[PDB]
Amino acid sequence: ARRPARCYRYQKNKPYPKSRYNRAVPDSKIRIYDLGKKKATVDEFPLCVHLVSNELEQLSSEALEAARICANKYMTTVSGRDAFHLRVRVHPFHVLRINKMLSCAGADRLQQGMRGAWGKPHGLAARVDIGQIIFSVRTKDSNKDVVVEGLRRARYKFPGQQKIILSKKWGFTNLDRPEYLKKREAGEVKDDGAFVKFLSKKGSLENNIREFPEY
Amino acid sequence: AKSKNHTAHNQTRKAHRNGIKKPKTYKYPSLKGVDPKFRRNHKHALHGTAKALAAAKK
Amino acid sequence: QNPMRDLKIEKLVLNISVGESGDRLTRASKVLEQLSGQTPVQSKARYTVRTFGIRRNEKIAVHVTVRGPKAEEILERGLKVKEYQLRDRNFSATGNFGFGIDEHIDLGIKYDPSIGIFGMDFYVVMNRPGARVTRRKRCKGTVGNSHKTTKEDTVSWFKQKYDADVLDK
Amino acid sequence: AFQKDAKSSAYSSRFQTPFRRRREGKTDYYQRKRLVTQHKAKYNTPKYRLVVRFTNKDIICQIISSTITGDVVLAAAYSHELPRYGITHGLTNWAAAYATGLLIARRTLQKLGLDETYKGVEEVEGEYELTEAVEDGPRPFKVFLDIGLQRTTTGARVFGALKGASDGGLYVPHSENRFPGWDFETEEIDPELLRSYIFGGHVSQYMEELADDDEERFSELFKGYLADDIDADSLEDIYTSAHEAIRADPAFKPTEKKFTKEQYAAESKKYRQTKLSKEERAARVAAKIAALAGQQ
Amino acid sequence: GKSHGYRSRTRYMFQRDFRKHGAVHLSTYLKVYKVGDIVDIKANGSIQKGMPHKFYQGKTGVVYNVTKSSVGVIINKMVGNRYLEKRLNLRVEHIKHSKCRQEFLERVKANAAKRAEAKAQGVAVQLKRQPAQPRESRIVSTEGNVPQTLAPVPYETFI
RNA sequence: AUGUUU
RNA sequence: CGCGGGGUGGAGCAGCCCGGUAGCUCGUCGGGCUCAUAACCCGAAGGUCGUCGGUUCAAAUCCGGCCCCCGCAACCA
RNA sequence: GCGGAUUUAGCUCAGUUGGGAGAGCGCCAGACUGAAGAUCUGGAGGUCCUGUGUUCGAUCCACAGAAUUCGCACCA
RNA sequence: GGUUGCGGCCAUAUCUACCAGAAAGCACCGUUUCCCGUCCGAUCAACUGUAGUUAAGCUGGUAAGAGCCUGACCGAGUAGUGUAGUGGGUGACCAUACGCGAAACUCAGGUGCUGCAAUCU
RNA sequence: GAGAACAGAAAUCUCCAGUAGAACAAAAGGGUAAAAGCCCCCUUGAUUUUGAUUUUCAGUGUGAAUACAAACCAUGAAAGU
RNA sequence: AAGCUCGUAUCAGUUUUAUGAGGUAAAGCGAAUGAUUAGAGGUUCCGGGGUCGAAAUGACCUUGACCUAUUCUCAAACUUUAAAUAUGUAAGAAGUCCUUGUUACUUAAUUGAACGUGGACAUUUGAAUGAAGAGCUUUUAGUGGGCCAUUUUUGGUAAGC
Ligand SMILES: [K+]
Ligand SMILES: [Mg+2]
Ligand SMILES: [Mg+2]
Ligand SMILES: [Mg+2]
Ligand SMILES: [Mg+2]
Ligand SMILES: [Mg+2]
Ligand SMILES: [Mg+2]
Ligand SMILES: [Mg+2]
Ligand SMILES: [Mg+2]
Ligand SMILES: [Mg+2]
Ligand SMILES: [Mg+2]
Ligand SMILES: [Mg+2]
Ligand SMILES: [Mg+2]
Ligand SMILES: [Mg+2]
Ligand SMILES: [Mg+2]
Ligand SMILES: [Mg+2]
Ligand SMILES: [Mg+2]
Ligand SMILES: [Mg+2]
Repeated sequence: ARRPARCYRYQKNKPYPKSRYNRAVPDSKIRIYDLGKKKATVDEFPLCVHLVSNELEQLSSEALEAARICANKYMTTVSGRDAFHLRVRVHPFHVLRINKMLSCAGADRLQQGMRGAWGKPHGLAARVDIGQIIFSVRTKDSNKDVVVEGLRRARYKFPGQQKIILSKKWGFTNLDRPEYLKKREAGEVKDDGAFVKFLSKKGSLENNIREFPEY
Repeated sequence: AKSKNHTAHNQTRKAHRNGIKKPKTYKYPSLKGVDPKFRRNHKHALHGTAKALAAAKK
Repeated sequence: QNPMRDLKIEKLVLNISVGESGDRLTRASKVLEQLSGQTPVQSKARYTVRTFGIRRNEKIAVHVTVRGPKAEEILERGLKVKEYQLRDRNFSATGNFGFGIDEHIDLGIKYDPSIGIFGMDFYVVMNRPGARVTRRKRCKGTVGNSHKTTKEDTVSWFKQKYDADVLDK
Repeated sequence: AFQKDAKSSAYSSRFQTPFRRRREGKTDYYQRKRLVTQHKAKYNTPKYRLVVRFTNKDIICQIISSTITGDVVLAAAYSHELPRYGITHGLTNWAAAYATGLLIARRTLQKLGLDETYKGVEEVEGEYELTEAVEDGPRPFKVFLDIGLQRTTTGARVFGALKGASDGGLYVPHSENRFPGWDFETEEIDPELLRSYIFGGHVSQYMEELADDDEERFSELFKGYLADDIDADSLEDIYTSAHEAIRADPAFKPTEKKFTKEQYAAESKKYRQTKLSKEERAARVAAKIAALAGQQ
Repeated sequence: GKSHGYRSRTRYMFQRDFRKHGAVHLSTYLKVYKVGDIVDIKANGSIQKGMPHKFYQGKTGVVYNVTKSSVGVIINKMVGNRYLEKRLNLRVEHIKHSKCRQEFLERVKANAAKRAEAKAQGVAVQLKRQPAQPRESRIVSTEGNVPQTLAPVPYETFI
């Protein structure tokens, strides 16, 4: 049986990741963090919408997986499996512990109470700060309402307050849309994968000629 | 019955009631750990200086 | 127009790795001692892995390093066993090259059943003058790029000298 | 470059460079620490090293002390000064090393006012003996031998220079088991073989052996000897006369310095590329960029 | 159980100042320490002999003894409600000359010079340092510096 | 001395 | 700690109690006999005497150590 | 839940000193028998309880987890 | 100003790829009787300075070079943080007041300096 | 990484790159590259005397350690250690 | 508690100035270690399979891995960097400067080291603020179950734990 999330909502402990000193951590419930058209080019998906935390708390991996499934299912069924790229941008690296106190009354007889109460690994949780992005989803500007509603649906699976924020950046880049447009018209942006590479005014001129024939 | 194990509570207050005392600097400090070769020769140098300063009163 | 970028044999190492440390090892030692004209050195095994009965420090191999005209002559004698033709794969990227022969008796002294028959490994390390820069104790340096030995230069030198040829890529 | 040249950014960032003179492969700092570090209870006493370096065609013999700002040379002696004392060939051999040690010893003792006292071994016989302190007088000037990175072998020219500086009157602590003639089979050194090496006996023996063997090699090596009319049997008296001249006047006449340092610098400044300015670098970059009117 | 060894909890304290590992430079050994010199203790983790205890890392004391490779340093350790004299035998790689008194010595020399020049030129000394004083009046011009009016900015997300 | 069954 | 005793082919073993020289039975391998096994017969293999050091014309045996096992006895830091 | 334990061809097991996986009972094949059982000869038989890790390798030197058990689980 | 020997600080000195180097120096380079050390005079030892060469080492220069270093109202008075309130908020946390104040980032610049002795077109 | 008969992924030989990603008895941390690692040579400073000092601390003991002194030694060419 | 020696005077749970030390908060991961998401270029010697290839990797297809440049997110027992608070030392007469006596120590050496003799410098004798004074000693009581609040913080779902 899984303890309710309220028992692990807050960042009461120091980060306790899987390490040389844990070696016994269960598998995260969320294993997929990039879904939708994760191969789409940066030009294909200009609009970005973030589901952002407004609280310093811990989100369980179960909550992250449930919210990812909810948002992906909504966006896929309403707009299409390939109309968006959803990225979960928090990872459940903090291990939660449980001190298993016996049921089956008489436990006090075969129980030491709070002696040696250090718990065993119980689950995973992502430690989110105020203003930290939880979900990002890039799509076309025409898909704004569908993406915002998918994120609003996923919000119900999380403890605490989350805000839907429309990003002023182009897709998953760190450039504001006017600046990305300016750089693309200047020809200093080249598709690498689903992301891009930017031409720098540093490094070997031979490399900056081979890459980026903006000259 | 378990009890308290340790605390430094009230310890600084106790120590400051009679205050932390600087260790009363002296001129001519002790030569305790000083190199015994230096000390052996220093004794002879001082005996000679004493003899000279005594003889210098003529 | 190259004053002293003249490829030359730095050394020739003859090697016979016997799988055992028995009398066969001593026999191989005397084999590659007689043609080299120098006392060879036994090489201890470093592990005890499998299939060879080798153990840590068993003295399973024996090798000898030859330089100068003696190395040039042993090389020119081991090349006819290969008919003065070698594989391009035999040429290392650092400008060295090697080949293996079997039945060492086909040169010099005959079978001599007391000594028996052995195969041998020839490796030729090639360099230019100034390789002392990399080996000397004081002010140890690194040979410059233009001066480094390459396979594209060693193959050309190996067909210039010995009037030999190389094989497919 | 290759996947093994042009090391990566993290490697370059975390690489700790050795001391410059360790990169250059010139200073063994492990040995230099023990040579230079003074007993702290002396508080100023410089520890003097007799530094002996062998280049090609020259021997460096310096007496050096260390400071925070850098090493300070007390007296220097070079093998290219033996022509002034009557040695013009084999300026890097064992006998030349001995002569340079004798010269540095005599010159340093003269600089310190200890040339009359501590004459040293004037009548050299090749015997192992250190400069002894005189009664009711200043102690001998003590220096410690600094080979640098040269190996410690029995018969090395660096220990020949050591022996020369010891005979010259400098207190240089040393044992005899590294001199030529030391009998590694026993506890004793051959003083006649040491004296032979001091006076170039091995070189002269080679000269006569090569004369009684192939004469082309004796014409190639010792070409300057034949062209100066120096018989092999003259080497011993050449080195004796050199030792006597060194003891006569170890006063370091410097070279006459034609074409003085100002014109030296002016001449060397023509064959010297100057660094470009940032505007010149920018112009070169702009030229390489604009050369692609299209793309080449 | 608990563990309080000699070098317990020194993991970072006794480390080698990243990209400054290896051999100690020769100036450390060329330094000269006399009885009475004021030294700061900073252990060199690469020299395991003559090493101070972790308590004395960052402590400043007075040299009372000078030996072949080490100096005796006097530290005043606070134990209980008073100070006890501690005599450490530290190798010279673990100590440096303190600049806690170079400013004082330079002020001493400048004060002697000022006193001499004063009793030679007139009557004024002013030899005591003074704390940073309140600023004096000043006239601030607007020629080329007409005041620009700022206002608080509205909120935005820029994320 | 032991040697089953069809 | 003391006093004794013992350790031998794969196994049990005689051999020792004053070197002439390592054996007995089973087990194991082969053949014979039998219609076929067993017993039996003829073969063949298996140790150099728990491990060191010493005396001795030449020691499993004598002599003293070390290890292991057993029996009795002993016990102030 | 605490203290012990043992997991290896189908079954019982030997293991393994940083090698290399073996012996019986099974199974298959071939002998002997009129044939069956018995008996003989052979041959295959495991991805060494699991994942990862130290390692030249290493079921075996090694880490945690499992499976099957035992013992304990008391004073009220 | 170059070069050597010894150095100080130990990358502004390192790394990669090219180019240049007059004089001297350094260097590679030549030899194996002797001392010495090697499987191998490759290293190390010795001898010659003679037979040759700047090919390499080395030095310097070049590179919208990697790294490193310096600085900045660049980011940022941001993050963090000492002190305060019968401040806010269910809480998680947050705002404000009096102070201290980063790191990443961005940009610009730079790419050894120097001590002693000797030597050199 | 590139090469050499058997010889392959693992044998031995060769070159190149290689800031330590190895090793240093053991736990972990620190430290170390012409070394503190590996190999070789010689050795007994793992010695004698009795003090001082640091940690734990009452500034007691014990353990461990530091720097000297007075000897005798080891090693190295030597400084030194 | 008893006092004692002094009181031109000493110092301080404080600041300032100068000079150190630290590895927490933050930060970082296209920086080492360890985690970790994704796509993209190569490596066919990619592990190779399939597929042909009469066959080779020979072409592909492909999954895999490596390598390269990027990308999302992290660490009490990671880290280049790195605070705030806290913390060591100094801010003078037991000081600074000048000359020269002792020594068996030290130096090649009256070289130095240490300790002195003699000579010079009191308005601010060398920051601020305060100082029912400072220093010193003896001897004894009780106590040696603690608990609470803010902040830092560990175990625990949590607790008036
Ligand atoms: K919510
Ligand atoms: Mg907690
Ligand atoms: Mg109860
Ligand atoms: Mg309680
Ligand atoms: Mg209590
Ligand atoms: Mg040395
Ligand atoms: Mg530090
Ligand atoms: Mg019937
Ligand atoms: Mg040679
Ligand atoms: Mg040489
Ligand atoms: Mg050139
Ligand atoms: Mg750059
Ligand atoms: Mg209050
Ligand atoms: Mg060494
Ligand atoms: Mg202890
Ligand atoms: Mg810490
Ligand atoms: Mg943090
Ligand atoms: Mg009580």
